[PDB]
Amino acid sequence: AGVMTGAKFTQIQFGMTRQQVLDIAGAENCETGGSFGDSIHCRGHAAGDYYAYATFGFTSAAADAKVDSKSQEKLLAPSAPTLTLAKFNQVTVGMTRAQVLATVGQGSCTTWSEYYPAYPSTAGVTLSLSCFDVDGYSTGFYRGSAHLWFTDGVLQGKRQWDLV
Amino acid sequence: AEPFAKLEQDFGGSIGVYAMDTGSGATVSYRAEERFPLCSSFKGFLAAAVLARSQQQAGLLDTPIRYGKNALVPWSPISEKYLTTGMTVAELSAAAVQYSDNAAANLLLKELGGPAGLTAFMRSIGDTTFRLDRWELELNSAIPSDARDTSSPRAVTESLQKLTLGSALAAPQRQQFVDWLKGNTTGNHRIRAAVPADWAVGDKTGTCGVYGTANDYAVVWPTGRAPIVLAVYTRAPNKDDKHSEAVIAAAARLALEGLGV
Repeated sequence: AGVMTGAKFTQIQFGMTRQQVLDIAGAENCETGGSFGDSIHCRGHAAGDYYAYATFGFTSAAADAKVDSKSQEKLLAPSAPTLTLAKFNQVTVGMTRAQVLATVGQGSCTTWSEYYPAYPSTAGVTLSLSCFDVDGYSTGFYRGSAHLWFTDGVLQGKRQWDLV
Repeated sequence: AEPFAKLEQDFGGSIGVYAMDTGSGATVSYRAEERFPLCSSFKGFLAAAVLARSQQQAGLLDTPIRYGKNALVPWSPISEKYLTTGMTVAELSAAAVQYSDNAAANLLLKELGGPAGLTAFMRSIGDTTFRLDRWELELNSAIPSDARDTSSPRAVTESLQKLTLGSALAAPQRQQFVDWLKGNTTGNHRIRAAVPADWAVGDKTGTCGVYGTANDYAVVWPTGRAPIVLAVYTRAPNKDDKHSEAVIAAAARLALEGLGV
């Protein structure tokens, strides 16, 4: 069944148990404990100076705990990357997710992290998007990307690297 | 020598190697005085600098660091996950060394007075070559002939030996540094790929992502022999030349063969 993949990441749902996560990701791809505590971290192929990866957080250390957090880098590709430095500069704190997407491009972004601190409640949801310019998603070494972050669906801040 | 030249020709760039057998004193050297970009390999020395500072600042490693999302940068597997609770200086150091965590490395650089602070620590152990000039991710540009964020294979190896096997760190700190390098997760296709599976290795990798530029340095403990310390760095003339882990591992095999191991 191979390494961790975007397909597997998408198959995994908020609310799943530790065993359901391992069964989908492939236990040999995953680790827990150590630097990750009681989260489960799952590796794909080499990229950057590390690996494409997913990280799954759980409501507690309990065995019956549920997935309340999904993070990934380099597992999911943006469908149509059109972010530019100019579009980045038009994004403003206080924008909705919808407003941000219209500004940076509807297919420019993937979900870097999504966390529900009150799971199963969606109150206080925090979200990081990773957004890319036309050749920004690669190898794991991006040619112009941005991080856009939200709380309760409202943009809290933004940062970019190498945009033009 | 001839083998290194052939390997680097196939690669389409330049390879830098320096290896020392701490038992015999033998060495192997190819472009060992030339500058190569450090990339993320600077993070091992950063952890060592943090350890040295803890010798003069009680409780440093246990100090909790709080940060928000503005501190995040791509390739930050550990720090991204602990955002809501913060991480200790020790946890940041483990993440920077073993997972090449970017935001963790920046947080630690800030603790040490930035790139200049790290460079000053390296000067303090007698390394006159090492320079860190920028932060993650800008330090990865790897422009040919740019001296920013570079060292030489010999300087890397000499400093690595001082920190892991010599007296540059006090004993407890030195063991902690060794333990972190031994637990690195990013080096399986590099120096570790060049040696028998029963030899213990601690290493730190670097990968710039442009200009064929990547590297690895390591302390290797062959069965029944004194440790070997070595560094393998690569670079290439075109921005779109890709690095090759196999080339790093091959050069590592040549080095060990060169010391007769």
